[PDB]
Amino acid sequence: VDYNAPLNPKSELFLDDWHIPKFNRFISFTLDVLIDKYKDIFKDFIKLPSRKFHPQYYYKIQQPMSINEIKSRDYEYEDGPSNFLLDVELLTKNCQAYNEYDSLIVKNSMQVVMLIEFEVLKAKNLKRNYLINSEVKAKLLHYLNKLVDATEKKINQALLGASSPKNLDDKVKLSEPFMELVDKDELPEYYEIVHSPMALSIVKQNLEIGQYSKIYDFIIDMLLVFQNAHIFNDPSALIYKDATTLTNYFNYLIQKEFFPELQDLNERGEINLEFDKFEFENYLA
Repeated sequence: VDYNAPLNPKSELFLDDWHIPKFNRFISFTLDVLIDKYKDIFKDFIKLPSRKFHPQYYYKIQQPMSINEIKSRDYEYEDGPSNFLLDVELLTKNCQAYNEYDSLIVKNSMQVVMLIEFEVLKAKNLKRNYLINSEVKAKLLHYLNKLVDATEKKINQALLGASSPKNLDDKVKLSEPFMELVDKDELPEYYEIVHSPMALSIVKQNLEIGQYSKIYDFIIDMLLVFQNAHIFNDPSALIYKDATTLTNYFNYLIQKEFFPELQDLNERGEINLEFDKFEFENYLA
């Protein structure tokens, strides 16, 4: 287990210099909410495994970790955000080091980390977590369609420019297997493992009808679609690779095209950017 290596070294959670005010209060508040919401997923990660019954665990694992331990720690200092995230990621790193990779407990450990990091992502971005009004919805829809229509050639052109590989397919939509959920009767194990299923057709319908209140509500469901493929499938699987590619392309669209377009339009007085701040700082109390 490499503690210092982020699971995703290019995530904005690691690249951006962010801090949340009263971060300790944020952390315990947020973790408690998740524990209550996802009781079955989280229950195995609240306490460290007993020393008395787990000798080989404490042989194998250099930095034992639990949600209780994280809740007990201080993160209100410069490197706090990164240390918190790395402490959280130990929850799955240690589990993967100790148990069989395919195990339910390992898949659960990954979803614990994913759900925690989704809450951090929302909180880190209060400054730009605008209300989805008519204008914002229209723009999000275009970017969603751009992602859905993306081919290997287009994505690589966007991400790598002149450094893109040369052969690349410009026909097949990488989105295809993410559009619809698998039939529950054909693959019941999917629903036993993946606890919050999501598919791109569903996210699009949600956006079209106004089910997402704020930008990051939409963003998280999009990330959930791709991350669930990383949970269910082996890293060696082609779909796992495509999930990575689509995650990176989506993040590129949001950061490099979508948010800059909102800023340009706002500066030119062509868009209203507003907030619903309900519970933005609920953790402060």
